[PDB]
Amino acid sequence: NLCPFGEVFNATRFASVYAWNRKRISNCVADYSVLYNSASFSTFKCYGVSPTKLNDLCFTNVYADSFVIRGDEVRQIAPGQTGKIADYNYKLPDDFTGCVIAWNSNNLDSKVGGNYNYLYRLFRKSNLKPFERDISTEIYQAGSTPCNGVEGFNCYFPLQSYGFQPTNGVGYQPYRVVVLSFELLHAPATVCGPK
Amino acid sequence: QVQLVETGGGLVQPGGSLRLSCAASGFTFSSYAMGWARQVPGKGLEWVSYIYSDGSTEYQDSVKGRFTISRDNAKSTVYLQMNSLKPEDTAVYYCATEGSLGGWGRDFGSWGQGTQVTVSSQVQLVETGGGFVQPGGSLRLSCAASGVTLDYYAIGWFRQAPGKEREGVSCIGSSDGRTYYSDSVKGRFTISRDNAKNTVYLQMNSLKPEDTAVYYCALTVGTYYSGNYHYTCSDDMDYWGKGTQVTVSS
Ligand SMILES: *[C@@H]1O[C@H](CO)[C@@H](O)[C@H](O)[C@H]1NC(C)=O
Repeated sequence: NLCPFGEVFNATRFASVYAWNRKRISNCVADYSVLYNSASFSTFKCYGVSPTKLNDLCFTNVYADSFVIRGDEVRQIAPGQTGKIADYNYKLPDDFTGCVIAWNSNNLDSKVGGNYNYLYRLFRKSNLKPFERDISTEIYQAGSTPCNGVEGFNCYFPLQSYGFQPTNGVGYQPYRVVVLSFELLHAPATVCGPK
Repeated sequence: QVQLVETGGGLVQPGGSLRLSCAASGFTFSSYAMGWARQVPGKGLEWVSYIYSDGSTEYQDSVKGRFTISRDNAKSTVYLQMNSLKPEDTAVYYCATEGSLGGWGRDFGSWGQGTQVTVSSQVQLVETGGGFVQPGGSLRLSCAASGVTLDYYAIGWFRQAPGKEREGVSCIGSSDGRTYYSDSVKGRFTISRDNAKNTVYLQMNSLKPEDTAVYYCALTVGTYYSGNYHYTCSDDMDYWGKGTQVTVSS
Protein backbone atom coordinates (compact mmCIF):
# COMPACT_ATOMS: atom_id res chain seq x y z
CA ASN A 1 0.00 0.00 0.00
CA LEU A 2 2.55 2.56 -1.16
CA CYS A 3 1.82 6.25 -0.71
CA PRO A 4 1.07 7.91 -4.11
CA PHE A 5 4.19 10.08 -4.26
CA GLY A 6 4.33 9.42 -8.00
CA GLU A 7 0.98 11.16 -8.48
CA VAL A 8 2.34 14.28 -6.75
CA PHE A 9 5.93 14.59 -8.15
CA ASN A 10 5.17 13.08 -11.62
CA ALA A 11 1.82 15.00 -11.81
CA THR A 12 0.13 15.50 -15.24
CA ARG A 13 -0.10 19.29 -14.50
CA PHE A 14 1.32 21.59 -11.73
CA ALA A 15 -0.77 24.41 -10.14
CA SER A 16 -0.08 28.17 -10.01
CA VAL A 17 1.53 29.35 -6.78
CA TYR A 18 -1.37 31.68 -6.00
CA ALA A 19 -3.70 28.66 -6.31
CA TRP A 20 -1.32 26.03 -4.96
CA ASN A 21 -2.69 22.48 -4.84
CA ARG A 22 -2.95 20.38 -1.68
CA LYS A 23 -3.24 16.58 -1.62
CA ARG A 24 -3.79 14.76 1.67
CA ILE A 25 -1.75 11.56 2.09
CA SER A 26 -2.91 9.07 4.70
CA ASN A 27 -3.19 5.36 5.48
CA CYS A 28 -0.26 4.20 3.35
CA VAL A 29 3.39 3.16 3.52
CA ALA A 30 5.75 6.01 2.59
CA ASP A 31 9.16 5.19 1.08
CA TYR A 32 11.09 8.46 1.15
CA SER A 33 14.45 6.86 0.28
CA VAL A 34 13.39 6.72 -3.38
CA LEU A 35 12.80 10.48 -3.05
CA TYR A 36 16.01 11.55 -1.30
CA ASN A 37 18.36 9.15 -3.14
CA SER A 38 18.03 10.79 -6.55
CA ALA A 39 19.40 13.68 -8.59
CA SER A 40 15.97 15.01 -9.53
CA PHE A 41 15.47 17.64 -6.80
CA SER A 42 17.60 20.79 -6.73
CA THR A 43 16.49 21.50 -3.14
CA PHE A 44 15.48 19.02 -0.35
CA LYS A 45 15.32 21.15 2.86
CA CYS A 46 13.85 19.73 6.06
CA TYR A 47 12.82 21.40 9.33
CA GLY A 48 12.30 19.42 12.52
CA VAL A 49 13.32 16.08 10.96
CA SER A 50 16.47 14.47 9.58
CA PRO A 51 16.50 13.48 5.89
CA THR A 52 18.45 10.27 6.58
CA LYS A 53 15.85 8.97 9.06
CA LEU A 54 12.56 9.92 7.40
CA ASN A 55 11.67 6.27 6.77
CA ASP A 56 11.94 5.72 10.55
CA LEU A 57 9.17 8.24 11.31
CA CYS A 58 5.44 7.77 11.89
CA PHE A 59 2.89 10.53 11.33
CA THR A 60 -0.88 10.93 11.58
CA ASN A 61 -1.15 12.60 8.16
CA VAL A 62 0.93 14.21 5.43
CA TYR A 63 -0.12 17.26 3.41
CA ALA A 64 1.47 17.80 0.00
CA ASP A 65 1.34 21.39 -1.26
CA SER A 66 2.57 21.87 -4.81
CA PHE A 67 3.04 24.76 -7.21
CA VAL A 68 5.42 26.44 -9.66
CA ILE A 69 7.47 29.58 -9.00
CA ARG A 70 10.64 31.22 -10.27
CA GLY A 71 13.93 29.75 -9.06
CA ASP A 72 15.17 32.88 -7.27
CA GLU A 73 12.17 32.73 -4.91
CA VAL A 74 12.55 29.08 -3.84
CA ARG A 75 14.70 30.26 -0.92
CA GLN A 76 11.64 32.17 0.34
CA ILE A 77 9.77 28.90 0.99
CA ALA A 78 11.21 28.60 4.50
CA PRO A 79 10.28 29.66 8.05
CA GLY A 80 11.01 33.30 8.80
CA GLN A 81 11.31 34.47 5.18
CA THR A 82 9.88 37.56 3.50
CA GLY A 83 9.16 38.50 -0.10
CA LYS A 84 6.33 38.46 -2.59
CA ILE A 85 5.98 34.67 -2.49
CA ALA A 86 6.12 34.19 1.28
CA ASP A 87 4.00 37.29 1.90
CA TYR A 88 1.29 37.02 -0.77
CA ASN A 89 1.23 33.44 -2.12
CA TYR A 90 2.44 30.73 0.27
CA LYS A 91 3.50 31.36 3.87
CA LEU A 92 5.18 28.76 6.07
CA PRO A 93 4.79 29.06 9.87
CA ASP A 94 7.77 29.88 12.06
CA ASP A 95 7.49 26.45 13.73
CA PHE A 96 7.10 24.54 10.45
CA THR A 97 7.89 20.82 10.65
CA GLY A 98 8.31 19.22 7.25
CA CYS A 99 10.31 19.32 4.04
CA VAL A 100 10.45 21.67 1.05
CA ILE A 101 11.53 19.98 -2.19
CA ALA A 102 12.11 21.78 -5.47
CA TRP A 103 13.48 21.14 -8.95
CA ASN A 104 13.93 22.96 -12.24
CA SER A 105 11.05 22.20 -14.62
CA ASN A 106 12.05 24.36 -17.60
CA ASN A 107 11.92 21.28 -19.84
CA LEU A 108 8.30 20.55 -18.84
CA ASP A 109 6.66 23.89 -18.06
CA SER A 110 8.21 26.43 -20.45
CA LYS A 111 7.07 27.19 -24.00
CA VAL A 112 8.64 29.42 -26.66
CA GLY A 113 7.01 32.82 -26.34
CA GLY A 114 6.01 32.32 -22.70
CA ASN A 115 3.54 30.34 -20.58
CA TYR A 116 1.10 32.95 -19.28
CA ASN A 117 -1.08 30.34 -17.51
CA TYR A 118 1.15 30.34 -14.40
CA LEU A 119 0.39 33.26 -12.08
CA TYR A 120 1.49 34.64 -8.72
CA ARG A 121 -0.02 37.29 -6.47
CA LEU A 122 1.84 40.58 -6.90
CA PHE A 123 -0.22 42.91 -4.68
CA ARG A 124 -1.96 42.42 -1.35
CA LYS A 125 -3.09 44.63 1.51
CA SER A 126 -1.55 42.30 4.12
CA ASN A 127 0.62 39.22 4.46
CA LEU A 128 -0.86 35.73 4.34
CA LYS A 129 -1.25 33.67 7.48
CA PRO A 130 0.60 30.33 7.55
CA PHE A 131 -0.95 27.87 5.08
CA GLU A 132 -3.52 30.48 4.03
CA ARG A 133 -4.75 30.49 0.43
CA ASP A 134 -6.10 33.61 -1.30
CA ILE A 135 -7.70 33.16 -4.73
CA SER A 136 -9.49 36.52 -4.89
CA THR A 137 -8.97 38.83 -7.87
CA GLU A 138 -10.10 42.20 -6.53
CA ILE A 139 -8.53 45.29 -8.05
CA TYR A 140 -5.72 46.50 -5.79
CA GLN A 141 -5.90 50.13 -4.64
CA ALA A 142 -2.33 51.39 -4.96
CA GLY A 143 -3.18 55.08 -4.54
CA SER A 144 -5.49 57.38 -2.59
CA THR A 145 -8.29 57.28 -5.18
CA PRO A 146 -10.90 54.48 -4.94
CA CYS A 147 -10.79 52.07 -7.86
CA ASN A 148 -14.49 51.11 -7.92
CA GLY A 149 -13.54 47.89 -9.67
CA VAL A 150 -11.87 49.66 -12.62
CA GLU A 151 -8.32 48.86 -13.69
CA GLY A 152 -6.18 51.94 -14.14
CA PHE A 153 -3.06 53.90 -13.33
CA ASN A 154 -2.90 53.15 -9.59
CA CYS A 155 -5.48 50.33 -9.69
CA TYR A 156 -3.78 47.03 -10.48
CA PHE A 157 -4.99 43.59 -11.43
CA PRO A 158 -3.64 41.63 -8.45
CA LEU A 159 -2.11 38.63 -10.25
CA GLN A 160 0.98 38.58 -12.46
CA SER A 161 2.09 36.00 -15.02
CA TYR A 162 5.62 34.67 -14.75
CA GLY A 163 5.87 34.33 -18.53
CA PHE A 164 8.57 31.68 -18.31
CA GLN A 165 10.61 31.47 -21.52
CA PRO A 166 13.33 28.87 -22.23
CA THR A 167 15.99 31.54 -22.87
CA ASN A 168 15.74 32.95 -19.33
CA GLY A 169 18.73 32.74 -17.05
CA VAL A 170 18.73 29.81 -14.65
CA GLY A 171 17.80 32.09 -11.77
CA TYR A 172 14.70 33.13 -13.74
CA GLN A 173 13.71 29.63 -14.91
CA PRO A 174 10.63 27.87 -13.51
CA TYR A 175 11.02 25.55 -10.53
CA ARG A 176 8.36 23.16 -9.31
CA VAL A 177 8.03 23.07 -5.52
CA VAL A 178 6.36 20.49 -3.27
CA VAL A 179 6.14 21.12 0.49
CA LEU A 180 5.35 18.04 2.57
CA SER A 181 3.91 18.97 5.97
CA PHE A 182 3.95 16.19 8.57
CA GLU A 183 0.89 16.61 10.81
CA LEU A 184 1.49 15.63 14.45
CA LEU A 185 -1.84 15.25 16.26
CA HIS A 186 -2.64 13.44 19.50
CA ALA A 187 -3.88 10.30 17.76
CA PRO A 188 -2.54 7.03 16.27
CA ALA A 189 -0.21 7.41 13.31
CA THR A 190 -1.60 6.22 9.97
CA VAL A 191 1.34 6.95 7.62
CA CYS A 192 4.53 5.08 8.56
CA GLY A 193 7.64 3.99 6.72
CA PRO A 194 8.29 0.44 5.54
CA LYS A 195 8.43 -2.13 8.33
CA GLN B 1 24.34 40.98 -3.05
CA VAL B 2 25.56 37.38 -3.33
CA GLN B 3 27.85 36.93 -6.35
CA LEU B 4 29.29 33.66 -7.67
CA VAL B 5 32.02 33.54 -10.33
CA GLU B 6 32.89 30.27 -12.08
CA THR B 7 35.98 29.39 -14.11
CA GLY B 8 37.67 26.34 -15.59
CA GLY B 9 35.42 25.35 -18.50
CA GLY B 10 36.93 24.14 -21.73
CA LEU B 11 37.39 21.24 -24.12
CA VAL B 12 38.60 17.87 -22.80
CA GLN B 13 39.18 14.56 -24.54
CA PRO B 14 37.60 11.37 -23.16
CA GLY B 15 39.35 10.05 -20.08
CA GLY B 16 40.79 13.44 -19.15
CA SER B 17 40.42 15.42 -15.94
CA LEU B 18 39.30 18.99 -15.26
CA ARG B 19 39.28 21.46 -12.37
CA LEU B 20 36.51 24.03 -11.90
CA SER B 21 36.82 26.95 -9.46
CA CYS B 22 33.90 28.84 -7.91
CA ALA B 23 34.47 32.00 -5.86
CA ALA B 24 31.75 33.64 -3.79
CA SER B 25 31.29 37.18 -2.48
CA GLY B 26 28.73 39.30 -0.67
CA PHE B 27 28.05 36.94 2.25
CA THR B 28 29.72 34.80 4.91
CA PHE B 29 31.19 31.98 2.84
CA SER B 30 32.49 29.96 5.80
CA SER B 31 29.11 29.39 7.44
CA TYR B 32 27.23 28.55 4.23
CA ALA B 33 27.43 25.25 2.37
CA MET B 34 28.17 24.86 -1.34
CA GLY B 35 26.88 22.80 -4.24
CA TRP B 36 27.60 21.99 -7.88
CA ALA B 37 24.93 21.04 -10.43
CA ARG B 38 24.79 20.41 -14.17
CA GLN B 39 22.21 21.15 -16.86
CA VAL B 40 22.12 19.30 -20.19
CA PRO B 41 20.50 21.19 -23.11
CA GLY B 42 16.96 19.89 -23.48
CA LYS B 43 17.00 18.22 -20.05
CA GLY B 44 16.20 19.36 -16.54
CA LEU B 45 18.78 20.66 -14.10
CA GLU B 46 20.46 17.99 -11.97
CA TRP B 47 22.79 18.24 -8.98
CA VAL B 48 26.19 16.53 -9.15
CA SER B 49 27.87 17.31 -5.82
CA TYR B 50 27.30 19.04 -2.50
CA ILE B 51 29.51 19.97 0.46
CA TYR B 52 28.38 21.15 3.90
CA SER B 53 29.99 23.75 6.14
CA ASP B 54 31.10 21.00 8.55
CA GLY B 55 32.94 19.11 5.79
CA SER B 56 30.26 16.53 5.01
CA THR B 57 30.05 15.77 1.28
CA GLU B 58 27.33 14.22 -0.88
CA TYR B 59 28.09 12.70 -4.29
CA GLN B 60 25.50 11.65 -6.85
CA ASP B 61 25.33 7.90 -7.44
CA SER B 62 25.95 7.90 -11.20
CA VAL B 63 29.02 10.13 -10.65
CA LYS B 64 30.20 8.78 -7.29
CA GLY B 65 33.96 8.27 -7.04
CA ARG B 66 34.75 10.03 -10.31
CA PHE B 67 33.81 13.49 -9.00
CA THR B 68 35.45 15.32 -6.10
CA ILE B 69 34.42 18.49 -4.26
CA SER B 70 36.59 20.53 -1.89
CA ARG B 71 36.41 23.90 -0.14
CA ASP B 72 39.05 26.44 0.89
CA ASN B 73 37.84 29.06 3.37
CA ALA B 74 41.01 31.17 3.16
CA LYS B 75 40.21 32.18 -0.43
CA SER B 76 36.45 31.54 -0.04
CA THR B 77 36.57 29.14 -2.98
CA VAL B 78 35.30 25.69 -3.94
CA TYR B 79 37.18 23.32 -6.26
CA LEU B 80 35.45 20.64 -8.34
CA GLN B 81 37.63 17.89 -9.81
CA MET B 82 36.41 15.69 -12.67
CA ASN B 83 38.18 12.42 -13.49
CA SER B 84 37.40 9.96 -16.29
CA LEU B 85 34.92 12.18 -18.10
CA LYS B 86 32.48 10.68 -20.60
CA PRO B 87 30.35 12.14 -23.41
CA GLU B 88 27.32 11.97 -21.09
CA ASP B 89 28.86 14.75 -18.95
CA THR B 90 28.66 17.45 -21.64
CA ALA B 91 26.59 20.17 -19.96
CA VAL B 92 26.62 23.60 -18.34
CA TYR B 93 27.76 23.36 -14.71
CA TYR B 94 26.46 25.80 -12.11
CA CYS B 95 27.62 26.76 -8.62
CA ALA B 96 25.11 27.32 -5.81
CA THR B 97 25.01 28.38 -2.16
CA GLU B 98 22.50 27.87 0.64
CA GLY B 99 19.54 30.22 0.47
CA SER B 100 19.11 30.06 4.25
CA LEU B 101 21.30 28.90 7.13
CA GLY B 102 18.54 26.92 8.84
CA GLY B 103 17.30 23.50 7.86
CA TRP B 104 18.93 20.15 7.13
CA GLY B 105 19.77 18.97 3.62
CA ARG B 106 21.41 20.26 0.48
CA ASP B 107 20.19 23.63 -0.80
CA PHE B 108 20.70 25.58 -4.03
CA GLY B 109 19.64 29.13 -3.20
CA SER B 110 21.70 31.27 -5.57
CA TRP B 111 22.69 30.41 -9.15
CA GLY B 112 25.80 31.65 -10.93
CA GLN B 113 26.54 32.16 -14.60
CA GLY B 114 27.90 28.63 -15.02
CA THR B 115 30.45 27.18 -17.43
CA GLN B 116 29.89 24.91 -20.42
CA VAL B 117 31.95 21.72 -20.71
CA THR B 118 31.96 19.44 -23.76
CA VAL B 119 33.92 16.28 -24.58
CA SER B 120 35.70 16.18 -27.93
CA SER B 121 35.86 13.16 -30.23
CA GLN B 122 18.31 40.32 -24.21
CA VAL B 123 15.84 43.22 -24.23
CA GLN B 124 17.30 46.71 -24.62
CA LEU B 125 15.34 49.96 -24.38
CA VAL B 126 16.58 53.26 -25.85
CA GLU B 127 14.92 56.60 -25.06
CA THR B 128 15.23 59.55 -27.44
CA GLY B 129 13.70 62.99 -27.86
CA GLY B 130 14.67 64.64 -24.57
CA GLY B 131 16.02 68.13 -24.18
CA PHE B 132 14.85 71.66 -23.43
CA VAL B 133 11.32 72.83 -24.28
CA GLN B 134 9.80 76.23 -23.60
CA PRO B 135 6.73 76.37 -21.32
CA GLY B 136 3.51 75.49 -23.10
CA GLY B 137 5.36 73.75 -25.93
CA SER B 138 5.08 70.23 -27.30
CA LEU B 139 7.53 67.34 -27.52
CA ARG B 140 7.73 63.75 -28.77
CA LEU B 141 9.68 61.11 -26.86
CA SER B 142 10.41 57.73 -28.45
CA CYS B 143 11.22 54.41 -26.78
CA ALA B 144 12.78 51.77 -29.04
CA ALA B 145 12.85 48.15 -27.84
CA SER B 146 15.29 45.63 -29.32
CA GLY B 147 15.55 41.91 -28.65
CA VAL B 148 11.94 41.58 -27.48
CA THR B 149 10.67 38.00 -27.80
CA LEU B 150 7.56 38.03 -25.58
CA ASP B 151 4.35 37.79 -27.60
CA TYR B 152 2.46 39.95 -25.06
CA TYR B 153 4.06 42.67 -22.96
CA ALA B 154 3.37 45.97 -21.22
CA ILE B 155 5.35 49.16 -21.87
CA GLY B 156 5.32 51.94 -19.29
CA TRP B 157 6.69 55.47 -19.07
CA PHE B 158 7.91 56.73 -15.69
CA ARG B 159 9.48 60.02 -14.60
CA GLN B 160 11.67 61.19 -11.73
CA ALA B 161 11.66 64.91 -10.98
CA PRO B 162 14.22 66.82 -8.88
CA GLY B 163 13.40 66.54 -5.19
CA LYS B 164 10.74 63.87 -5.83
CA GLU B 165 10.78 60.09 -5.92
CA ARG B 166 10.33 58.30 -9.24
CA GLU B 167 6.64 58.05 -10.14
CA GLY B 168 4.66 56.50 -12.96
CA VAL B 169 3.38 58.52 -15.91
CA SER B 170 1.74 56.23 -18.47
CA CYS B 171 1.18 52.58 -19.36
CA ILE B 172 0.28 50.71 -22.56
CA GLY B 173 -0.54 47.09 -23.37
CA SER B 174 0.79 45.58 -26.59
CA SER B 175 -2.20 43.37 -27.45
CA ASP B 176 -4.84 46.12 -27.55
CA GLY B 177 -3.00 49.36 -26.79
CA ARG B 178 -5.14 50.19 -23.75
CA THR B 179 -3.93 53.53 -22.41
CA TYR B 180 -3.45 54.34 -18.72
CA TYR B 181 -2.50 57.85 -17.61
CA SER B 182 -1.61 59.32 -14.23
CA ASP B 183 -3.89 61.81 -12.50
CA SER B 184 -1.44 64.70 -12.87
CA VAL B 185 -0.88 64.01 -16.60
CA LYS B 186 -4.35 63.01 -17.82
CA GLY B 187 -5.50 64.96 -20.86
CA ARG B 188 -2.04 66.33 -21.71
CA PHE B 189 0.28 63.39 -22.51
CA THR B 190 -0.64 60.97 -25.31
CA ILE B 191 1.05 57.56 -25.56
CA SER B 192 0.78 55.39 -28.66
CA ARG B 193 2.39 52.36 -30.29
CA ASP B 194 4.11 52.19 -33.67
CA ASN B 195 2.14 50.15 -36.20
CA ALA B 196 5.24 48.97 -38.10
CA LYS B 197 7.92 48.50 -35.42
CA ASN B 198 8.15 47.92 -31.67
CA THR B 199 8.54 51.62 -30.87
CA VAL B 200 6.39 53.59 -28.42
CA TYR B 201 5.76 57.30 -28.97
CA LEU B 202 4.82 59.74 -26.19
CA GLN B 203 3.57 63.20 -27.18
CA MET B 204 3.93 65.89 -24.51
CA ASN B 205 1.43 68.76 -24.74
CA SER B 206 0.85 71.78 -22.50
CA LEU B 207 4.18 71.22 -20.77
CA LYS B 208 4.67 72.88 -17.38
CA PRO B 209 7.78 73.69 -15.33
CA GLU B 210 7.04 70.88 -12.86
CA ASP B 211 7.19 68.41 -15.76
CA THR B 212 10.99 68.79 -15.83
CA ALA B 213 12.37 65.36 -14.96
CA VAL B 214 14.29 62.31 -16.15
CA TYR B 215 11.92 60.08 -18.13
CA TYR B 216 12.40 56.32 -18.50
CA CYS B 217 10.65 53.72 -20.65
CA ALA B 218 10.34 50.20 -19.28
CA LEU B 219 8.95 46.84 -20.40
CA THR B 220 7.51 43.83 -18.59
CA VAL B 221 5.55 40.67 -19.40
CA GLY B 222 1.76 40.75 -19.51
CA THR B 223 -0.77 38.59 -17.71
CA TYR B 224 -3.33 36.14 -19.12
CA TYR B 225 -6.46 35.23 -17.15
CA SER B 226 -10.02 34.17 -17.99
CA GLY B 227 -9.31 34.53 -21.70
CA ASN B 228 -8.29 38.18 -21.30
CA TYR B 229 -4.97 40.02 -21.21
CA HIS B 230 -4.19 42.34 -18.29
CA TYR B 231 -1.19 44.67 -18.20
CA THR B 232 0.26 46.30 -15.07
CA CYS B 233 2.87 49.08 -14.81
CA SER B 234 4.05 49.19 -11.18
CA ASP B 235 7.31 50.11 -9.47
CA ASP B 236 8.68 46.57 -9.84
CA MET B 237 9.44 46.21 -13.56
CA ASP B 238 11.32 43.48 -15.42
CA TYR B 239 13.53 45.87 -17.41
CA TRP B 240 14.56 49.52 -17.18
CA GLY B 241 16.07 51.95 -19.68
CA LYS B 242 18.68 54.67 -19.39
CA GLY B 243 16.19 57.53 -19.72
CA THR B 244 16.47 61.09 -20.99
CA GLN B 245 16.27 64.51 -19.36
CA VAL B 246 13.38 66.84 -20.22
CA THR B 247 13.60 70.44 -19.01
CA VAL B 248 10.64 72.82 -19.26
CA SER B 249 12.04 76.33 -18.77
CA SER B 250 11.96 79.73 -20.44
C1 LIG C 1 9.20 10.27 -12.10
O1 LIG C 1 9.67 9.26 -13.00
C2 LIG C 1 11.06 9.39 -13.31
C3 LIG C 1 11.42 8.29 -14.31
O2 LIG C 1 12.76 8.45 -14.78
C4 LIG C 1 11.88 9.29 -12.03
O3 LIG C 1 13.28 9.48 -12.31
C5 LIG C 1 11.44 10.36 -11.05
O4 LIG C 1 12.17 10.24 -9.83
C6 LIG C 1 9.95 10.21 -10.78
N1 LIG C 1 9.52 11.25 -9.87
C7 LIG C 1 8.73 10.97 -8.84
C8 LIG C 1 9.36 11.06 -7.48
O5 LIG C 1 7.56 10.65 -9.00
